[PDB]
Amino acid sequence: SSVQTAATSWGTVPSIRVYTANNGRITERCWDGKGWYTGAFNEPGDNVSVTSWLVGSAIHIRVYASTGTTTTEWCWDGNGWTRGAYTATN
Amino acid sequence: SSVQTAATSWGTVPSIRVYTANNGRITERCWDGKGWYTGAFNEPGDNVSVTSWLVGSAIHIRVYASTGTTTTEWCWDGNGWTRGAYTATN
Amino acid sequence: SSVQTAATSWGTVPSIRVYTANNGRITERCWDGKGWYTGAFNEPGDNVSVTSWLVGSAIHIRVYASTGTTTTEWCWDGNGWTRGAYTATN
Ligand SMILES: CO[C@@H]1O[C@@H](C)[C@@H](O)[C@@H](O)[C@@H]1O
Ligand SMILES: CO[C@@H]1O[C@@H](C)[C@@H](O)[C@@H](O)[C@@H]1O
Ligand SMILES: CO[C@@H]1O[C@@H](C)[C@@H](O)[C@@H](O)[C@@H]1O
Ligand SMILES: CO[C@@H]1O[C@@H](C)[C@@H](O)[C@@H](O)[C@@H]1O
Ligand SMILES: CO[C@@H]1O[C@@H](C)[C@@H](O)[C@@H](O)[C@@H]1O
Ligand SMILES: CO[C@@H]1O[C@@H](C)[C@@H](O)[C@@H](O)[C@@H]1O
Repeated sequence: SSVQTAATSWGTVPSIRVYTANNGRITERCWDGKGWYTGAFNEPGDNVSVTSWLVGSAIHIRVYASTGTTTTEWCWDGNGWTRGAYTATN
Repeated sequence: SSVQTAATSWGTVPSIRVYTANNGRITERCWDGKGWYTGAFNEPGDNVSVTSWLVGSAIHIRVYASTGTTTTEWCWDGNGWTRGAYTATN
Repeated sequence: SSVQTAATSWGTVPSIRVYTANNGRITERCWDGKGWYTGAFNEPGDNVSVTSWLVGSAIHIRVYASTGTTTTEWCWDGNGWTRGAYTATN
């Protein structure tokens, strides 16, 4: 019985983000080339996946957090985390 | 407890695909910048992972669906989901 | 019971790596345009995630292997797999 992780990265430094689901909550550890630190992402979830893409130099991250049959999308677009439009019928 | 997801994205629109393993089957939700919709992917599996790459504007997706110790690779190369050559001796 | 996988890919051949957690071990299957073959990676873990990035033509891979509350990072930077600096307090 283990924590569950999801990871994404970008650029050539690189930056890395690792999300960990643990006892119903998801937190984030970050690397920007100069040591690991705790990130701002903090949301409910028993399961996590992540994807990200660059528009020029700007990173955009989408985290999919699931509890039961409900998946919530969280969005990073250079400012804060916001709730995304994702829905599903589970 | 919960469904298990995998996500991939491409381009700068972006396009996003989210695969959800729910009670033994994997389904797909799709974003191409204009609203979420249900994709054609539907395959059995308790666990899912995904990767994708672009060739110019053409997306290629590989979904790894697992039940027990058998992982089946499903391929999108523009022309419907086809069974891939992946094997593993788990 | 059912194994858990994580997948990454790079280039446009492409190269693909699929990591499978089974019976407390994470193993690796590899594709680079010929056949699937078993990779060198083999480490303890009940859960796995992965990310990778190119610097020029050189691939760098990070595998996050979790057992219980402990996530260990394994790093490929062209010459072998080495333990990474990642830490967390789960
Ligand atoms: C500067 O903010 C850091 O990087 C962003 C890309 C996000 O991962 C955020 O949660 C983190 O704290
Ligand atoms: C612009 O809309 C935001 O970004 C898209 C890429 C999707 O993640 C969508 O659900 C989200 O609300
Ligand atoms: C175009 O429609 C959507 O995009 C393809 C790339 C696949 O994800 C397919 O299953 C889905 O229906
Ligand atoms: C051409 O072969 C197809 O694409 C490769 C990139 C692999 O995913 C392989 O297993 C699949 O059958
Ligand atoms: C050349 O070595 C192969 O490719 C590397 C990028 C790693 O995936 C390694 O485990 C594998 O055996
Ligand atoms: C040089 O540092 C290595 O690469 C970084 C991108 C991180 O994965 C770090 O934990 C690892 O030790």
